[PDB]
Amino acid sequence: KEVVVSETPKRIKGLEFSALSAADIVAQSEVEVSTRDLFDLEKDRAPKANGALDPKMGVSSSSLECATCHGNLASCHGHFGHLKLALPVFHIGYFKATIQILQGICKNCSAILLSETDKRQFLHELRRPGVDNLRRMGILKKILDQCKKQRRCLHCGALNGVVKKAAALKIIHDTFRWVGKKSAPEKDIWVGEWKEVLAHNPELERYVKRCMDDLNPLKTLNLFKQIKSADCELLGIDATVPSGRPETYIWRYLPAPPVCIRPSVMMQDSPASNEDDLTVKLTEIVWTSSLIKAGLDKGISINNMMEHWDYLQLTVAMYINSDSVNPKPIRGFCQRLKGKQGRFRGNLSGKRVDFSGRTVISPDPNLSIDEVAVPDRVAKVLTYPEKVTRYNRHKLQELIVNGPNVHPGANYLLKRNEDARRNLRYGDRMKLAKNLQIGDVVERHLEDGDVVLFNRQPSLHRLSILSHYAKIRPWRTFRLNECVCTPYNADFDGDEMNLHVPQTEEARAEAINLMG
Amino acid sequence: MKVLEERNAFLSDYEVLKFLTDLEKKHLWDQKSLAPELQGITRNVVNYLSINKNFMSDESFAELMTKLNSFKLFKAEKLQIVNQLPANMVHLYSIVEECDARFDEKTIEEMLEIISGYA
Amino acid sequence: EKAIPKDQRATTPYMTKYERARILGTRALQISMNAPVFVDLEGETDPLRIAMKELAEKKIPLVIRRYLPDGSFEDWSVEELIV
Amino acid sequence: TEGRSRDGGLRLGEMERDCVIAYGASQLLLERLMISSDAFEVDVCDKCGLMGYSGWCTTCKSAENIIKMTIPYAAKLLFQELLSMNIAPRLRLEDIFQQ
Amino acid sequence: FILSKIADLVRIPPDQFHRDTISAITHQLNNKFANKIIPNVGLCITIYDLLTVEEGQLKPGDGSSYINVTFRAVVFKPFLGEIVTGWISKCTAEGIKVSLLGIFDDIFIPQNMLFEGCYYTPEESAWIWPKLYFDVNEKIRFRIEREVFVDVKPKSEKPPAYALLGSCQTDGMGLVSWWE
Amino acid sequence: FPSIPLPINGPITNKERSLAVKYINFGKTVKDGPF
Amino acid sequence: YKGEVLGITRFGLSKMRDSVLQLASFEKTTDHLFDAAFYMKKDAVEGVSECIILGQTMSIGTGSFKVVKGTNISEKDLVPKRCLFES
Amino acid sequence: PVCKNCHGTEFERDLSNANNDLVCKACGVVSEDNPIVSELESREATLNNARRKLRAVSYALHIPEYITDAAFQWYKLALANNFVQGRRSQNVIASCLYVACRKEKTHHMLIDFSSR
Amino acid sequence: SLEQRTLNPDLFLYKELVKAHLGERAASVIGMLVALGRLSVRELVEKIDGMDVDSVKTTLVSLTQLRCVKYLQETAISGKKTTYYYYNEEGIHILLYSGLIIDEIITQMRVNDEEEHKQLVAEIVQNVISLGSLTVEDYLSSVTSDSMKYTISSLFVQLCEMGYLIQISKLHYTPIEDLWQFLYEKHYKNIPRNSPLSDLKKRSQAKMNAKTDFAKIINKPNELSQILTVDPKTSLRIVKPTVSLTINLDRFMKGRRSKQLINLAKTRVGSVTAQVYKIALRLTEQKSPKIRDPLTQTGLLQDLEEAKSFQDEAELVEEKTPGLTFNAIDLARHLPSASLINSHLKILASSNFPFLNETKPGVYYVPYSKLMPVLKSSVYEYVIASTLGPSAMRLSRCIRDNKLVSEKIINSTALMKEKDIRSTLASLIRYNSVEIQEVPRTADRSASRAVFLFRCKETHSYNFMRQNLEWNMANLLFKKEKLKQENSTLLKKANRDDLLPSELNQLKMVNERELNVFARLSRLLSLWEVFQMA
Ligand SMILES: [Zn+2]
Ligand SMILES: [Zn+2]
Ligand SMILES: [Zn+2]
Ligand SMILES: [Zn+2]
Repeated sequence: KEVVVSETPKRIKGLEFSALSAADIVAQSEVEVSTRDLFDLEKDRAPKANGALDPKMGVSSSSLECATCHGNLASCHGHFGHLKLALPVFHIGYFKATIQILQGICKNCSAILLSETDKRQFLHELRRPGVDNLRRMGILKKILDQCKKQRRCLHCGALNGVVKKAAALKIIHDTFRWVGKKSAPEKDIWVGEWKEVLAHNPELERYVKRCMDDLNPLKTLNLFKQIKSADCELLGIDATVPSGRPETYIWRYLPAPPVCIRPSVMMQDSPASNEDDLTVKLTEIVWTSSLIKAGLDKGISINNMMEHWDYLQLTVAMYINSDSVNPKPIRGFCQRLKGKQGRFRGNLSGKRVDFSGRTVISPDPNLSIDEVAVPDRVAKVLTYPEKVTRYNRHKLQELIVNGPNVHPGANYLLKRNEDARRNLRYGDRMKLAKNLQIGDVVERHLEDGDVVLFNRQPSLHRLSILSHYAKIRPWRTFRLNECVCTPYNADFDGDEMNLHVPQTEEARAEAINLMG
Repeated sequence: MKVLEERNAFLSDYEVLKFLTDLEKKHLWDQKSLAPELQGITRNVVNYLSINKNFMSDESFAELMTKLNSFKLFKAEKLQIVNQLPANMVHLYSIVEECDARFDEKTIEEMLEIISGYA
Repeated sequence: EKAIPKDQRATTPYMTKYERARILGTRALQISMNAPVFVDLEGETDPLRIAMKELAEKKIPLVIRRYLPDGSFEDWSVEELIV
Repeated sequence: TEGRSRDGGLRLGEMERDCVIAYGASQLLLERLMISSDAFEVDVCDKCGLMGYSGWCTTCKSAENIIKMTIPYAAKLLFQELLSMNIAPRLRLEDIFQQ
Repeated sequence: FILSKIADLVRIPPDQFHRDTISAITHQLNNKFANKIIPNVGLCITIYDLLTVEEGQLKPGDGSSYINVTFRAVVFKPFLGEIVTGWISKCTAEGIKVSLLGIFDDIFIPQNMLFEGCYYTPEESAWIWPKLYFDVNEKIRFRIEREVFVDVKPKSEKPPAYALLGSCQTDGMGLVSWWE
Repeated sequence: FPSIPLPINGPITNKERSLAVKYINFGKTVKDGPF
Repeated sequence: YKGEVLGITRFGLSKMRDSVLQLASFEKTTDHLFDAAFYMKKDAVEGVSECIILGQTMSIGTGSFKVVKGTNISEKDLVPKRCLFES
Repeated sequence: PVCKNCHGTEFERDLSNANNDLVCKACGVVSEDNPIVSELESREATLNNARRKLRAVSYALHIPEYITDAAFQWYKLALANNFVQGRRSQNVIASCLYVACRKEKTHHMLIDFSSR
Repeated sequence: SLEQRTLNPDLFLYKELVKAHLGERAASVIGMLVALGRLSVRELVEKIDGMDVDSVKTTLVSLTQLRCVKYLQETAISGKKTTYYYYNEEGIHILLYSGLIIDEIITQMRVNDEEEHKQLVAEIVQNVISLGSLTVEDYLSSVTSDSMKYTISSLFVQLCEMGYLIQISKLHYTPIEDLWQFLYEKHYKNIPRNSPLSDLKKRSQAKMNAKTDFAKIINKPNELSQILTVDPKTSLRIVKPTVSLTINLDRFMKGRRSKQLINLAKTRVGSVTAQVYKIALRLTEQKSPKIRDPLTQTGLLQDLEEAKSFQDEAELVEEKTPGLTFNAIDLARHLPSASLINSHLKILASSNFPFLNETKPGVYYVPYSKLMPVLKSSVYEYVIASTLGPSAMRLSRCIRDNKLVSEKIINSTALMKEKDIRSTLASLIRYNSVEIQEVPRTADRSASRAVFLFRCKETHSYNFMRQNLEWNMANLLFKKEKLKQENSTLLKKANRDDLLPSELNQLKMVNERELNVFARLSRLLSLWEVFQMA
């Protein structure tokens, strides 16, 4: 029930980007993968305890069941997991976008290297309604140079030099910029601090000039934790949003993607599955962060655990993008989204279609322009959905009794109450032919007069694709008329092409009146 | 789906039967075809409210109701006493508040013969 | 920003290529959805072919709303255009 | 699946994709790129708009503001893989009608 | 018995083009709204009339014509003290299951404004009275204080949609034949 | 679920018990006043 | 049309038109998306290479206008049935 | 496994027209469309060495590997049944070979083991 | 509650203060100014949504009266007058320290006993600022026509001339930097062209004129020469009745600083000298060096030749101020014995904590500039010993005096075993009392081929502490309002009467537990306010 439901269809006005917070990672996750090993020694069919291809994280097989949403393979849309690091590391993708925002702040009070009336001028060029991304990123070049042309901060006067890379994937801040004025309190304490260790082990005297303060992810997170929200708009970040802190721009937590993205493919070279590189890189992540978590708790050497945390720093910097291996190389996220026909060209821009067929082409004078002659053997393969009306009822009642053995028949059907389809070669047809509820769709074969397009594989221009009429012919090749070879620049020397068929009614009309 | 006004107007219970009997009329001979889901519900509105009235002209209904709402401002109870225990004043004692200390005249007997004359 | 009547009707009076390809695409699937026809059909199938014949007598019960790029309306009945 | 022994289904590539817009056809371009190939139905949440599963939101767990629509499956995996690293594709909707 | 001006969009399949404009709009809004509760408003039974109608727009993927339309419908919202001479067909041992027969039966009203000798007797009676008894299938007077409208769906009968608050505080409450 | 509390966990002393009454009437003047 | 000579290169497309998922279809993908998600940008979808990824109506060609069904009705039968408001 | 109309238990994959659909012969309703093709450590270490030793003399005596693979499970159960402790490691596995040599009914004797 | 513990700077503290005790519509707008910085109304309504443009001004006058924001007017040559609106950070601290002022009136005005204004003088603070501003005509025009008002009116000149009742003006309601600009431009337009020599010094010629103007104009509200009316009839002395005044935080925060210092004495001496120190501490409270240092807030603090001058003169002011250098002779008459006044003060110079340590012989005074850094170093090391192990207290002091400590000398200087210090040091990197210094002995800074060096870094340790406590304040404030959400139907019944016998139990157990919240917050707020001495 006695309750109404009503919802309009909707449209997309435009996607917008963000980086979600580390509290959102556990907010959308439901499982946790603390343990390491994928296959328990129960010798079961799906041995997965906690930290593996988890059955309520998703499903990567046809014989299993996704315990969260439901289903075997089609109902599951995948569900997310999460990780918890022992201590955070940098983000490899934002590694450029975290060092540019480090050059602007102070290194002691963590305030933007600007004066009060100066920064009030800069955001005035943000508040006007005319701002493009051309000039948004243009005026942000000036805000960084003024902070880099400003040596000492405003809140505690601390001198700040320059920070840049150490070429692994770590950055150092060159804090000392003296011209001739060595009489600075920080430098005098610096030699006063350094002289205490010169008494012991004085062989490090050639290492004094190279010695310099570093910025590990554990210092920089609390450095990013002090800086306020009122001044975020000057350096790229916006306020008023939950994830608007810069604290969420290095890896502290990591989500686990569903197993649909990383399918457990069975190559059938053995009864074992060739498990992909996506899981075993993730498996080394949770194993390394486990021993570092337990290592400092039990108590191990600093010089021992620092290379583990640096190995884990390089580990996450490979799971996303494998360019930073600095050596058969592992495939990563970046290593498959770009490239020649990895994505975006063979998966997004150019896809693969159903209802096609590729044989050779053959000349014929006797058929007309605008019509391709159709081989009959593929005419009983490629079909077309046809809704029933009172106008075509007598024809479709005659058509359905032919079946998929003579040419002018059907292959399948879909009744208005039926859900998926019904086959025609199984079961009685004539008793099934007598009912024919008008509100449904039938699946007839092709015939003369239908709308078929045709292409050339070297597509030089727009006239490399044209839509034609049809006529079924009892031979095994594509017969075309003599004039139409010129735009296809074809030669009948052993080449071949495919033909496509649309399966709506508005495309059946649109192909004639635009590419006829 | 946007509700513009929740309480747009008020309508008497006569038109609850009057317009709906016209909807029962052009309705494929209801109630006598013995020899959707909505048509049972609409008829359940027809039969239940009419029996309480039974067990007519709207011009007669308007004349007595114009005499009923003699109040200064608080009148809204003049619509609810149309089918709620007619010819009874101990029920009118329980309908509207502070009328036991305000109606102590021949009005409540004048309202009695209107309500009893309706039944 | 609103409806613009026939006084300020300052575009082409002509049924374009994209118009005639659009109205046939939106007509013929309604014929498959059991819409009643308006033309004296013969014994005839392929609801596109009855739809292109209905165009000959201009018996389409539709109207096209041309949008101006400043967000302005402009209406055109399907009989008003010629081809 | 690419391959004649792999039961075929041929790639309509990008160089052929641009010629359709050169005809200006706007519906079989939609039909032959997701309807004939890659149709998939996703329910999406409205506010903090990301996908959910069969009937849930699981990011504001009330499962009320849910919009039934459809996308390419190849688009469905697209903003799932970029969600694996710290990228939030915040989705914003309008109705088609009432211009 | 009161009107509620609302707005909504409506669809039509292309096979009802033989019918005129309004009578198909009436039909397609009926089975959407027939005996349906509204979130936080009430239960509109029948569309009363049509206020204004706009022009039919088309989805390019569907081909049908979709129309937004504003109108009001009839809905009963009696009063917050309204006398209702309803019936009953159920009794339980913690309150009373006063439900108006014929229309809706999702109503449990308590007895929270009565005297102190009120309990349950499992001998056909509500309780023993200090007084002609009342039973099912008869005109029983009961009024209304409050109502509770919630719209929650906690996925993981007591329908919490349309629930009313009633009492029997004064005399004559329990049977209309106690008076008149 | 988290460990290591702060060491300020004490029953309230009458030296500051009247001090805590000065808060609850303070907002009662403001909220029940104009705003 | 934007004031300056600029190529059709990576350097030439970073200033001509900025639309981040269309730029994902070009050579360098990852460098265009992090800084965009760092800036938390907002682009409406109107590109012909943009509408095909999401799968909605392309705005060019025969998808510019939209089709309206005439309702062939007026106010001559759109009167209320309101009667006996209060008496 | 169960139809929704006839509830049949027999399903037949039709490959006549290269659609590879799943359908029963009783009523003819399809089951599924668009098929989705699949495109201790000390106990571990003491068998990793024992794996090397099984492979050693099998290369010497030209033993085909479906015995050496089969003989490892004969060693695996007696590993659990405490047969290995105390006895010499070289002695026990050569006895484990001749079990599978006898079960496979080969020409291989027993003194060919002990002479090496 | 992992949602709350992540996304919250001091904005989650500042938004909830007006969400605690005020209407709801102002908690939205106060979050906008802190997040965005500064903005006028003409761009405010574009940022928020759900509040009309005059409903903004209807909301904005609420915290205008309570002095919770501070405005600035700037007009353009082409445009009209634009009123940029800033945030007030100290007017909202009044809502934080709201109860503590009532315990400050009593503990500092001890001349009276068993008075009949004990209930009244606790209400005047609730009268002076819960209304917002306050003038003399507001309380005399109350329901009491006289009721001995002349006793009460003469009671407040005792209560105003001790301080923290400074007449409000534009200076209290405008921030510190937007005043300094146009007065520096006033002195700069006082020096025109036709002085071309040393033009870098001529830019500073207005700046020397700005320094004397800054101390002058900040003393104008502190100037007590015009806050009083000498009345020839019916009285002897009275404040001027046409004075609009509120509280001043300055003497309270110096007075709150004064209570903080003596708590070190009770740790560092017994019960006799701490009682001796308490009396002489009180006399210097009304005229004390400023805690917030308005000179150092925003200005030429980037260059050390000016940044030194903010304490070179300030030490000379604190040394050469007459109103604190007591003779140690007047102390005996204030104690309820000049040898014992000198003998019990001799322990104050003998300790290595510089209070009453340096002086001219015969006169005695407590230094300030070299004392408050020792108090901040003292309490946090004790907090390390309080909430975690005392072995870290040994290690915090070991790295403190030993600059650039190594991993070998840490077992040479401090004496513990090897396995326990890993279980103690590793929690101090997590909480940032220790830091890391690396020496690259191989190429490209190899992590395994490197040894690691430590540091105290006496600035970053205390910045982490401040926001750790600013969140913990609002975390307990978050558990206040949520308890008022449930059980609200009988708290509404608890406010409609001015009686179910079992319902009253569910009102007391919720009321005893929130009584612990204010007490722990008062214990918490004292630990945080030590580190605002910057
Ligand atoms: Zn699931
Ligand atoms: Zn600094
Ligand atoms: Zn959402
Ligand atoms: Zn079956």
